Amino acid sequence: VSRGVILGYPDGTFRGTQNLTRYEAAIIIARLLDQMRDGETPAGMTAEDMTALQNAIQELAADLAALGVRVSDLEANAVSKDDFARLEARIEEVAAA
Amino acid sequence: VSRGVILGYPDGTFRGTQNLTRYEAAIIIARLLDQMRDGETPAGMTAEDMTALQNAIQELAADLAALGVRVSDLEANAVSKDDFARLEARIEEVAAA
Repeated sequence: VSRGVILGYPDGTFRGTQNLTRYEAAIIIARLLDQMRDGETPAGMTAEDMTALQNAIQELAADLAALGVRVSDLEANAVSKDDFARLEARIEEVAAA
Repeated sequence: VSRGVILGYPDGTFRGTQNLTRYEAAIIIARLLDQMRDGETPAGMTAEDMTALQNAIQELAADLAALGVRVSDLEANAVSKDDFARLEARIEEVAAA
């Protein structure tokens, strides 16, 4: 009666083989899109393999390790703190001749 | 002989169109589930897009940055350490009138 197909399914109109917009002929039933689909669908997959790229645990460790306070109210904070002098450098010295 | 279908495939019993438990009629062959399936399957996809939400690198940076020692044996530790006085404040002072 009506292929209908709306969710997880779709339809429109068809007849003489000829071709179709971004569809043409090519038996490729769902493949007509499923192909380019899976092709694109491999996006996540792509990133995924890379996200993997083995390095299991190692990656995490590296990331964590690379972690610090690399930055700086720090400096500002670290630099500032450093900024010192050997405790009261001059002060200390002054405090006894 | 027997559609069987057990792994990546399934079956039970069918006949007069009428309907079916959580299946009813609706030609929707695999779609009978594949639809609701993909629908649900989009779960990961959903989180995924959000996990993405662009912010590539930025998110990581932000997360890392937001990293600290935000917490506290710290306090306990930081607070404690702070807790100080300007080195030997009173002590220092005492040490010369």
